[PDB]
Amino acid sequence: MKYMITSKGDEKSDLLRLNMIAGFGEYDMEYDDVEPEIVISIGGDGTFLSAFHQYEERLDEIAFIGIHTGHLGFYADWRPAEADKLVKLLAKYQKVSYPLLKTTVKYGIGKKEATYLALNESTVKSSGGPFVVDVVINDIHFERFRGDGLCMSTPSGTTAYNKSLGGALMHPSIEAMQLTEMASINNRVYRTIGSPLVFPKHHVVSLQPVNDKDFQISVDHLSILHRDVQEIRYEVSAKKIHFARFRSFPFWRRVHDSFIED
Amino acid sequence: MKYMITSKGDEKSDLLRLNMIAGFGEYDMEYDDVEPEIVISIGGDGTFLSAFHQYEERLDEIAFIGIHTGHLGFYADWRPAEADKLVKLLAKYQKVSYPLLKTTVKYGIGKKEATYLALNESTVKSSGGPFVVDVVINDIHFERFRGDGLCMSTPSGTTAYNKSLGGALMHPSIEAMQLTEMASINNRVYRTIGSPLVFPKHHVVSLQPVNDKDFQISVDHLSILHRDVQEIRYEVSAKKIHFARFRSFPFWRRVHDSFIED
Amino acid sequence: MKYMITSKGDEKSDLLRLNMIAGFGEYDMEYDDVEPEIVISIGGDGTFLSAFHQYEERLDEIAFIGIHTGHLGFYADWRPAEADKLVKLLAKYQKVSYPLLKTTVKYGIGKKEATYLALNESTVKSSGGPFVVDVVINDIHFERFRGDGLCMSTPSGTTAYNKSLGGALMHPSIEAMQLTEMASINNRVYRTIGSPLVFPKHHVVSLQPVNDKDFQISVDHLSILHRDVQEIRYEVSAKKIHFARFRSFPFWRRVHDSFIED
Amino acid sequence: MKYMITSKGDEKSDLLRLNMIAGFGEYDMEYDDVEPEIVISIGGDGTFLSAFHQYEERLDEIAFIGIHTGHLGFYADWRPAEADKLVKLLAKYQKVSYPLLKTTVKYGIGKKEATYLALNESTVKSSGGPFVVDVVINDIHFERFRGDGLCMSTPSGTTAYNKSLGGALMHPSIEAMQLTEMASINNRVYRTIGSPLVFPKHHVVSLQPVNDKDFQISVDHLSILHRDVQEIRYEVSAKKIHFARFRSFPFWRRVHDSFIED
Ligand SMILES: Nc1ncnc2c1nc(C#CCO)n2[C@H]1CCCCO1
Ligand SMILES: Nc1ncnc2c1nc(C#CCO)n2[C@H]1CCCCO1
Ligand SMILES: Nc1ncnc2c1nc(C#CCO)n2[C@H]1CCCCO1
Ligand SMILES: Nc1ncnc2c1nc(C#CCO)n2[C@H]1CCCCO1
Repeated sequence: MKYMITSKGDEKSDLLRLNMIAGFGEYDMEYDDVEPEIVISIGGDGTFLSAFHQYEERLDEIAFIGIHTGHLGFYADWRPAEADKLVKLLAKYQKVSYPLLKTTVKYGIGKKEATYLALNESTVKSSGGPFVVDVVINDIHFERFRGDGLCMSTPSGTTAYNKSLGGALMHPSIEAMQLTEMASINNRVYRTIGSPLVFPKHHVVSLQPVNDKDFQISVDHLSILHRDVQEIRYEVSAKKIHFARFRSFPFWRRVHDSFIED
Repeated sequence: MKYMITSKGDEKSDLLRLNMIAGFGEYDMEYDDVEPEIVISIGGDGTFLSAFHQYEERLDEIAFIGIHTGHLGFYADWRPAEADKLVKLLAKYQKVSYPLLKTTVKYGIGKKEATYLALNESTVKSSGGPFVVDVVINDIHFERFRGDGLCMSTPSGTTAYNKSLGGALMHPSIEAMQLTEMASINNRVYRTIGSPLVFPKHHVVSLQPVNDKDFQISVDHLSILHRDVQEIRYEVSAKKIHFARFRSFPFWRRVHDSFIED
Repeated sequence: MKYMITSKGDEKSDLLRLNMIAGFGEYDMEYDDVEPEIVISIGGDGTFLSAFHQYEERLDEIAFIGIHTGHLGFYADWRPAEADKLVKLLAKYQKVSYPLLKTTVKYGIGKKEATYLALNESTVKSSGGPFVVDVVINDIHFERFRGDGLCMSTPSGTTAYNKSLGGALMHPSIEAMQLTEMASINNRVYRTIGSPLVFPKHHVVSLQPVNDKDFQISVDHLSILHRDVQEIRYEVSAKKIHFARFRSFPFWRRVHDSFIED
Repeated sequence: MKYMITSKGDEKSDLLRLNMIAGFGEYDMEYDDVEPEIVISIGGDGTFLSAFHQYEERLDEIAFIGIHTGHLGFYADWRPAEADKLVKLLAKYQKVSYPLLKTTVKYGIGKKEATYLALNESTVKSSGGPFVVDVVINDIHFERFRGDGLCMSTPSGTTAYNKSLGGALMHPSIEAMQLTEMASINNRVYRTIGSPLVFPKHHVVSLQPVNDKDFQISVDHLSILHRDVQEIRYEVSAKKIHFARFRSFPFWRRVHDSFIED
């Protein structure tokens, strides 16, 4: 099959990449970083995130694998010592799919609606001023949020920034998204739900500005300043990310290993 | 159809019940509190909870309706003023189904395994002593919990005790259950996940005692002392509760009305 | 000086106690467990807690020391290896004082007001039914609390149950007490402050029942069922606990060692 | 006495200011906005904050008063209807003092150490990149913090941004400061205390960069980008803010009115 390998860029990951390429040379495998079918990431979850967004227009044609040259990652969950055994089995596997989050940003006249895909989460903050947005759920006005910002998370993203904000961890088999608050203002006049909210497929969460229309929007690692925003729309994506599965590594064990002990 | 009406017992709910019965007398409706097909609760969510557990062996044969004579309930979500219009449409509807939580309690020799169905949540605390349990997820040892106790919640139960413990609110269309912690002990030697955990259908969460085998187990309102416990097992029930739907009252609007404003 | 040693009761702590007694025999030290001036605890914070309440009517005449035969305790903060060097310096020190919490329980006719001293915290829960109390601060009605219960903590108790409820850690030099909530119910009709509250010396926090007058009150380890309660009053005690200081072991380092790493 | 009045700038506050000035003209009072002894703020807590920082080099010579033309403020806690009765009593009072927070920012060669005074809080975030700092308490290395940032709060600031981050509310008579975390990263390799920390007078909390030396530092409303930072130091200020007291308005009642009900 066609394949490519991305590297964190340090010495450990570059040599590992060069050794796997050499191992792949002993099989019917063609290196192609334009239309690969197997994408291998060597580094951390950040390296895997970059590999995902690098190829996010061929997600239905690609199965990802992550190798962690540092600590255990949630996406890079195979040790460097398994690389050789990984080359062999990649050459001759099952696939598991995780849900993704779609963000739609609409603007006033002059700019076209832009859409982004997130594997971890999409957050909105203000640009300088105070963050105030009306939160609309399936066209129902739910609340007026005042605070630092909001975070909408994928299931596999619940162990990342979502977790730091008090969000719940969701098994990635659940097709959903989770909205969490960042330092809500709650008094007698300002009211938010406080609790995290978990939304099923086909529920649209819409943030609508009340005064300032400039927001700092971050999709996974990338953070962009958007100007003259009319609406931010969240929903579970119809696209899914595909992982090549070469052994049983249960999500709850991955959670245990990363947070309890290993 | 066969029907019955349960009342909170106060004057307001008894008269409302008597008026609806009289209204039902003007239609082909037979009062039967043994094998009803329509079960109407008049009071609060507590009254509705009692009506649910009263008939939990015929859940596939019953459609529930709740009338709130006090504030808006999450299950009793129709005002007393709609009773007459409710009698008419009940006489001539759609059904919506919410998931339920199954709790299995196993003991040592002398007592048989007992199973309970919860509409809101099932909690475990200690009986006097300290609460320490090993949390096992699909036979994987996840953590050793020390604290006040644990709460496993249904989706519709997430707005109840789950919410008070920092849990997330889940739309009831998501077939899942949510485990929350009660005052976890976390230091350098004792470690819990801290975050709430959301489990899909067919994941089994198992609590296993480490020293004391006596626990206070509460299913919805009812709290029982169980002795010589060997295991407590949580999973999404295969049974579902059925609601008669006579108008659109979205869950997220029900959340807004109960917590933000009405 | 007069002295006594209490032991956890296991083999390790009993031998350690017997060796220190033998070491004390080589100095002008008289064992007296009725009117000691130096009270040594060997075990954990639980053993130290028992030693405190055992002698809480002579707190101004006693300097405490704790030896931890298990992990580092916040009160038993000297390793067993320092016992011999501890015997020598005890024989020939400075004193540091931590604030205490006073709880007053008032009843109806038939029972006299009872007062308790806490080194860690004093908590109130319901007895079976729901917990609802009016919280009164210096005779000002502050809130009506509904939930599992409330916890009032000393400064040195902030690392114990207070910490598990989201409370803040306070340096023990601050003469104060901290009230934390246990699973507050907050909706459109029920409102609590949510945040922990820190009170200075001479502020009186008063819990007043609204329906049930039976509460389970726990002072440190001891939990008592009180019946026909008219008021529960919290305030910083005028009494202080005295520790014999034989080296610099800063509180913030004790916190670091117990929760970050050692 | 010498006095001045600052206004929110809207129509309601400007007329109120003009009426009080006219009322002051009927007494021996000289308007002076250079060396006033009584500083009156008309607007919200933001207007009062600006009045504080406008005159923060004569805090020992000034007694502040706040009038809230909108909702009740924690510093602007007198209604516009009391303005006339306020002019009379200002003309003929007691003073109460709240503690302040001092922030010291040190840089590399080229820039001198800068110090700031906060009435509410001082926060540190990163500038673009990830926020990682070593937290040092009285020269003791306490933790390495990774997250969004940290917030150090005054006692009267505990009801503001501190409260939104889970901090405790402290009565302003307690001379202390409170450090809270902003979205801490906690796994098996990264550890923070999680709990808020309350520090007494003379404890120095020092943030030390580990990689990036550029931080966005906010003192009350003002947020500055500081470059090439070597250290950020927090401590309770020796200066105090003085309020003119014309009636009993207890802090806990002010908390009740702003968050529970009024
Ligand atoms: N999916 C995830 N689940 C849990 N943790 C995650 C996840 N992704 C990332 C990331 C990243 C780079 O942008 N991280 C952590 C890794 C350690 C540094 C902080 O971020
Ligand atoms: N499903 C629920 N979602 C949100 N809130 C709920 C739910 N059920 C109950 C209940 C009950 C009686 O046991 N409650 C609240 C009602 C107010 C008194 C506290 O409990
Ligand atoms: N002052 C304290 N600061 C932090 N932790 C504390 C404190 N006291 C105690 C206790 C006790 C026995 O009742 N503990 C912990 C020790 C581990 C078991 C749980 O309780
Ligand atoms: N000391 C304070 N205690 C509680 N709340 C506070 C405090 N100061 C401020 C402010 C400000 C302007 O920068 N606020 C609130 C007012 C409503 C808008 C959000 O900030």
